[PDB]
Amino acid sequence: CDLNINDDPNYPMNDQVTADLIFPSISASIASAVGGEIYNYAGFFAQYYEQKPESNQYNTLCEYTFTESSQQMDYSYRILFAGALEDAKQVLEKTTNPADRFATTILRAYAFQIMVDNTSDSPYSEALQGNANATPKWDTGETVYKGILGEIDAAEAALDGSGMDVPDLIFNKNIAQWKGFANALRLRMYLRFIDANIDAASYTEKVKTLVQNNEFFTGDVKLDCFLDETDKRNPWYNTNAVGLTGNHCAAYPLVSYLSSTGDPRIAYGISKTDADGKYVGQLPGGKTHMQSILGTDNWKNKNVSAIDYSIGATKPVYFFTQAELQFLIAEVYARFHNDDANAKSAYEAGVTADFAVRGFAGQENTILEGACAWSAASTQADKLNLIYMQKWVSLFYMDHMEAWSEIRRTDCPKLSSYSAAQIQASESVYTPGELVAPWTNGLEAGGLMKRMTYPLSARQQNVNTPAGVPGSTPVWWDIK
Amino acid sequence: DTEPGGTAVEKMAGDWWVTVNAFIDGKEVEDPFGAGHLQMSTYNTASNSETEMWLDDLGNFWEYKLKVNVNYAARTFSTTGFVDNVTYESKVKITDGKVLEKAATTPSGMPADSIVYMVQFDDDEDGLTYKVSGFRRTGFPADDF
Amino acid sequence: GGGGGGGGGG
Amino acid sequence: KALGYAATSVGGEKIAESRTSDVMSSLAGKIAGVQISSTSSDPGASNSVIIRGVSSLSGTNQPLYVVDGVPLNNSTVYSTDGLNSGYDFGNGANAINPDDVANMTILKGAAATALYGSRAANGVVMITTKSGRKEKGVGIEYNGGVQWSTVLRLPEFQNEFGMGWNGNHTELENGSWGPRFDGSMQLWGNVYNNSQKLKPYVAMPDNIKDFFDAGFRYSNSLSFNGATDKSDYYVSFSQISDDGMIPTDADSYDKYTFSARGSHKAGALTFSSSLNYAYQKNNFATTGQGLSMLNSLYQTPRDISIIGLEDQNDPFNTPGYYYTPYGVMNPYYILNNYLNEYESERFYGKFQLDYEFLKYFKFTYRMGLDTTTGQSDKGKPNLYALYYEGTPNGEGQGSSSPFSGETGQYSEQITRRREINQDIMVNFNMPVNDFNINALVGFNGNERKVSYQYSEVNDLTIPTWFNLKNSGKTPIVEQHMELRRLMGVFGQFEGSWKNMLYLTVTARNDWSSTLPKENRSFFYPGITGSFIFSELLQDVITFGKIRASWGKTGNDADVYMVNPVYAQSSNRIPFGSLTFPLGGVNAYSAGNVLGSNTLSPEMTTESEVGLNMAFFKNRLSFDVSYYNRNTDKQIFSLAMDPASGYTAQNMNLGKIRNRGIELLISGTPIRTKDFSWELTWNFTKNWSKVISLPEELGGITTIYGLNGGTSMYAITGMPVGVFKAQVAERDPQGRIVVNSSTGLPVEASEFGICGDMNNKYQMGVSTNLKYKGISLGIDFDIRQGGVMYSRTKDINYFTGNAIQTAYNDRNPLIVPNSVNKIVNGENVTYVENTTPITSSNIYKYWGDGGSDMGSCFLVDKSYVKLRSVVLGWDLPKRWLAKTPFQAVKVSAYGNNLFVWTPSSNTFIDPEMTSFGNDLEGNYGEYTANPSSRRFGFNLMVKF
Amino acid sequence: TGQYSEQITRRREINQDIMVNFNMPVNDFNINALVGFNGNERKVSYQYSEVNDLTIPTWFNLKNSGKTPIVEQHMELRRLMGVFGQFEGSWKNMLYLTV
Ligand SMILES: [Mg+2]
Ligand code: NA
Ligand code: NA
Ligand code: NA
Repeated sequence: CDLNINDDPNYPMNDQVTADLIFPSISASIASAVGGEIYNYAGFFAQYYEQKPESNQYNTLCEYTFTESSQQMDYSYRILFAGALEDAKQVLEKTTNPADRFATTILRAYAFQIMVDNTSDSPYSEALQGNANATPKWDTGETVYKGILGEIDAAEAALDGSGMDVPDLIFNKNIAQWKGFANALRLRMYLRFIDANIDAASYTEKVKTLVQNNEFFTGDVKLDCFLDETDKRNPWYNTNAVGLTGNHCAAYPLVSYLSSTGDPRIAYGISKTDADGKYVGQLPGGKTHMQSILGTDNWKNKNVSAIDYSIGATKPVYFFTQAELQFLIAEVYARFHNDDANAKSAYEAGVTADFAVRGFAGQENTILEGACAWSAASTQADKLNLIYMQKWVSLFYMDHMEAWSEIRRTDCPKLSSYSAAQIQASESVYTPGELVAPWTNGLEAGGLMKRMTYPLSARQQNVNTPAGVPGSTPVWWDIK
Repeated sequence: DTEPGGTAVEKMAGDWWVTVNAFIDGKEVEDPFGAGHLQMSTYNTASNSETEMWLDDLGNFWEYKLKVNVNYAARTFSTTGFVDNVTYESKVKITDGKVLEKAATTPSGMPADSIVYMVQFDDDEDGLTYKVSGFRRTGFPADDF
Repeated sequence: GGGGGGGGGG
Repeated sequence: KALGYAATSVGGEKIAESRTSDVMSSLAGKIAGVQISSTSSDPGASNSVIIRGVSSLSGTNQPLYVVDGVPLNNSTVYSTDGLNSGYDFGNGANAINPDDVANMTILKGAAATALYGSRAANGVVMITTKSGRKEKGVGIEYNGGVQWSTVLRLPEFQNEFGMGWNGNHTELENGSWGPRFDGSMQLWGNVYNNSQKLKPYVAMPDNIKDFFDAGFRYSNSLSFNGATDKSDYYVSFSQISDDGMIPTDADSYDKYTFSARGSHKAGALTFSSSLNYAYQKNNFATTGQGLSMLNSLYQTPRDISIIGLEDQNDPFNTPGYYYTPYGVMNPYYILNNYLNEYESERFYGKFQLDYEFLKYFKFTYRMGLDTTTGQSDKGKPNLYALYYEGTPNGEGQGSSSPFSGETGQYSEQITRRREINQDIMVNFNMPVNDFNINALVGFNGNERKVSYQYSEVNDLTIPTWFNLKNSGKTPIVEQHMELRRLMGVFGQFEGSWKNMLYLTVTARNDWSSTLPKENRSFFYPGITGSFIFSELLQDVITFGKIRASWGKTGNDADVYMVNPVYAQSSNRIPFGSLTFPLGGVNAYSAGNVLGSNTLSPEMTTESEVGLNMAFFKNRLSFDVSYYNRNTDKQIFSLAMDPASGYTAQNMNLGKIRNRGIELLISGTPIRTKDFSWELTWNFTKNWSKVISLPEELGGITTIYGLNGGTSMYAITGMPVGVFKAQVAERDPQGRIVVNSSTGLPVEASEFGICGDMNNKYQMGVSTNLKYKGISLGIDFDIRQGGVMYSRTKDINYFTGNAIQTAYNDRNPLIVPNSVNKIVNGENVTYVENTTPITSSNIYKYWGDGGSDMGSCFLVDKSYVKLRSVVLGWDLPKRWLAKTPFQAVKVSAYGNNLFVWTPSSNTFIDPEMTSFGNDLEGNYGEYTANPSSRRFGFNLMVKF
Repeated sequence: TGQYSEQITRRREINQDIMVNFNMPVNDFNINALVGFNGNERKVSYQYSEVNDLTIPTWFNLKNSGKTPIVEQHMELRRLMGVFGQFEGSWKNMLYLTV
């Protein structure tokens, strides 16, 4: 009866586990969230899809009737912080290689940036400490952005020239692509400082400097990685097409805009209606009302166009679509460089890139000439509204968590002043493309969703967790 | 056997398919406004009294909604004078209103509950008394209009 | 850390 | 009895008279401070035995079973996902043959445990098996019985409305929210070959009661017995085969045992040995929220005939054309085409060497072995490849079909358990004057091991065939093993004075594998006193006894709770997982449970005092015990803020406390040579209280719960098992708030504490008649208090089948105290509500829990039950005489015969769970199969 | 590139004999007969799982590999029943004839 046997034999000896073995986890775990349930709810808040008539599940999301206790992002706060960010911290006390630390640090900065855009506060300076601080203060958003944007800056400066010794399922050890990611993160974050009107002098010239050097990434920044088997699929397809049945159907704003602009991408991700063959979004929060107003046999699944999961089984998780990177560049031209010809290039550049990804290459014209041409945009604010409404289409079925942040910053699509029930009544008062406030709205203050709840597991365990605020409290960089 | 329960005035609440006649010159006039069958609702009050119930045309006739008084045992309901309309600041007067169990017949040919009540509006510039009367909605679409 | 139910159809 | 803590001894005859497959279920309500519940009425399932409440926050609270007197393996085999694939296959002690039990003795205190080690902290169930004779004549006892079961309690259904949603009519609904019953001919279900079934729109109340058959079960027992003045021999074989009331063979339990036990004295030296083999094959009609059999049965309109859905030449019942596509399948199909099998071979037994020497001494060596193999084979068809294209269930349902992506799965797991235990003792027993010293000093060594191999295969090529090669996609493979070891040394001193004052002093010290190297050792003493007065004219007081005992009992951790591990990288996402390797890369993640090498041994301190008296020649008798049980420094994987990098941390909890009163009354109001009438009243009142959980990790920790739903916890100031659910908002005083526009209640800011799990008090009464050779026994089991989650109530509310949902004759209504909240900026103002819940939205008012909202589905745990009824006719010896019988006793019995429950509960027999037979099972019932009403016969033939 | 594998085999035989024996001397003869029934059931099964190209080069464990695993499963079951009889003849402990 030897007793020294308490080393768990279902796991490797700890000294045998090194960075290259840990590092692949971060990418994937971060993508379990941003691409998984986070993306899933964010897709409602930015009004791409709605709850299918004949099923319940996402009722509380579409209808903004959820509370802090509904744990709508508890599974993801656990992944970003107890997998992703610890594994980050483990890699960082295991490798001395700069180019890996840079890759790790960026992915570290990404998690925080996702946590922030969801709860505008996030543990940071005290998190990822063990028993020595089980209850970390929730640093402020502006604090956290400034910190990670200064982690990226500090890690870049320490590069020396060596390559990566690490499995890179994202860029395959291509340093030059990581610096693009990092510079596009900077571009993304700088623009929010500007429109939150914080230090907006520097961040305007910093962005002016960023786009001038055009040292961004090529292609899309993705985890191309999933097979259609089991435990291996796209997080969103796993959750909503295998674990559950089909809960998603298309929203009224996305189907209007796409159908008003003649856009052929309406057939990518969406399906015609099983009944008349037309494209039919559902009004946000409108599942039960439409069922009261029309019949019961008149608002079943077959009367609203469902979302298509066909394309999703192996569809990757996107961290920064190029189409978005062009749609941020065009914005920086039309409003901080006064350079209508570059902005036009980038604006056309985005739409070009998206039409490639959806398998519609060579149809970039259909909107770049009709309705959505840059010439039809007379006002140097109409142009913005063309950039912005197209970044929104750019992100449909690509990076929903972003689209919702980009809706909150730029506040485009504009919120329609008509109510859901008004629009359902006389559809002609609807400027197509505008978000409709949910029909059943559980926000006392009405309006659109602006932030996730804090995570219930932080509520219960971390006494320093900021106290709750309604869905309608804005995020630290959303100031209108 | 478990008694399901009910609001204090349950047997007189419900959705209804009604038609609106008018008494013009002592002779009843079948559907003057050319309204067709309209939907309306009766439901208990927040006070859960067995003495007042709401009466709601759901905006398909004159756009009215007022608390009537209620005699549950008799299955009748009526106002005392003109009462505040809640839909749009008006006044309404309900008279000789009843709810008659399984007395009616549906479009499909099945029994159902007749409702009948006389009504007047303080801004009916004709000064007319109307006769609302329908039956309780089944839910079968064949019994719809 | 918890467990998901699903709703049904109707 | 020199025992100075509570205890209770039950005769083999009373154990096996009830004729249950199982040694404990018949003692369900019959022993104070011993809470005995069965997990369900599925054949073969686990049984729960908790004594003086839950001391172990997770998750071990059975008592140490001890057969001869060797620790017996009591492990349990049930599903790690009770929500989607729920099944329960056995308890360790289900193997023991009740016809081989001679005496049970349930030690309840945790103060004199040195003999039986640390696991005793939860009580000890000392079993002692039959032995030798001589006796007329040859030694054979034969028991062969036959029993049926019948459904006991179904939910109270409603028969006012039929198929539909929003209140309108519908041909395809999985629920009953439709028009009022006309009797008018209407359509239902899918269209096949341009035809459709058309039937009177009438209710059918029995349509579920009619689904079920009567389970049957046959039993056969045999024993061979004999002895000499120096030896004894018992050889036995039991056999059971059960096919429960769910239709098909899907609810199956087969039990076989074979045991040979013998002793022999030459000396001085005695040597004995028990060896036993136990087989079982189970099949479980799985529960869950998916395409399972029950959840598919409740989701049936009140007008639909369930016994007509069975024939499969009626194309309207084949998976493609079944009347409803809403996450539901034909029940008859689910039972007929799914697989969930468990088989088990067990060997356990003992060797014992007793050698007496030097007048006063006895040396005893005792080795026990208990080793098990068990094999699960679950599988499900490729529903998709077989039925998707073409059928309207089908292509016609698009992304939402029940068949996606049900592409078929098959797994297989082989589990191996082994524990060897060694006892080496030397007793001492001498009488001086009127004193009597007995001491015992011993050594105990214990080693326990479990390991299992798992392989799963998805997306089956040949759709029906369940084999680890019928697949084109990568297989999944898992492998685990655990090893713990414990040595210890113990002394027990028995003092005595002229059969009047008994004093006991135990002390043990263990060294455990599962505690950090630097702190392996923990010591626990115990002191027990027993004072019989009585011994101090009146033949009125037969017996009197006053009891006191103060003792401790330490414990160790579960395995591998000190070192941090790295796991193979996998992330849990809602209803899925994204597990490495991908693609072609493998990877490891830092384990999410922080370890700790600062742990210290768990410690349980108990304070107990009792009184026992008997009067009038044992015709009135009462025993009372009061106990104060603390359990400090229990190692637990306490929850923690994930932002810290970990999801929990292993540390030493605070005190979990059980105080209470254990009281038994029994009297014989009648006695003749030809008729006796006994009564018995036992009463248990326990107070459970988590005293503190380490401050720095917050106050609370979850024990079980849904994500954003009803979840049961363990909070600092409260009992073990405080629920929280979504309660409805209420204004500054009244006053259900509802939505201005729908009418429906409005969730509050936080969940609300909605009860604990614990019965406030439990009690039981029993009567026993005898008239010449006739026996009659009756027992009732009373528990009142507590609360449990019930998806049974949940799905019959969602579906509109439960009686409660015809509330307002389903006419529009205003929630009778409703109030809208008027918020502008930070101005809050409340107004009488004016918006009704419409007809179209009645379905949702109940779907979410009424005005209770979610918390509506915590059901009143309380019930009263007709536990058992046992009629036994011992044939009089003169009858037979020309026959080879030494005795015949025809017997007729019933179990779980009737349940009574408090009004609010018209849904379940509260004795249910889908989460196992220990603490987490207290969370509730997740559409577990209905409980059942068992009754039958049994014949005894002694030869 | 490394390999680890694990197989769990399970075997089980049940044999059953049910006999009756007859032993009567007559004069100097001796007649011993035996009539019986045999029952035999033999089953074997295994579950094998193998894993190649080990990630942590030394540790042996089905979760230690970035490549697909291999999985094998097997079972045989045969049963037999027979009836038999053995006759034993004897003459003053000198002749011994058996059939
Ligand atoms: Mg981790
Ligand atoms: Na904004
Ligand atoms: Na059965
Ligand atoms: Na009623």
